[PDB]
Amino acid sequence: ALLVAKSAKSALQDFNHDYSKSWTFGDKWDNSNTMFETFVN
Amino acid sequence: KYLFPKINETLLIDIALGNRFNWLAKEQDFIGQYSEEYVIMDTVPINMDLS
Repeated sequence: ALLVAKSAKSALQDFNHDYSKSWTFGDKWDNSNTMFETFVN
Repeated sequence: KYLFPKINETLLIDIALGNRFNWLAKEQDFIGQYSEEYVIMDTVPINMDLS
């Protein structure tokens, strides 16, 4: 559910698989209910 | 009205008929019969799956 726990877009998916997708479009990082509570941002 | 007729000239019309290609004409020297060339095909690179 949370984007942080999603291991399938991490940097380990491109080094076990021989083929990976070259470019990227980024992400929309959140700090909602993580280990990174932040009051302002 | 009793003479055989006469021909005064002929002119031999000739045209010279170029090639439109012979800057393509390079010259080998008539030895051997088989020639060939070759390429290497592409290899798209691969990701580092360290597992």
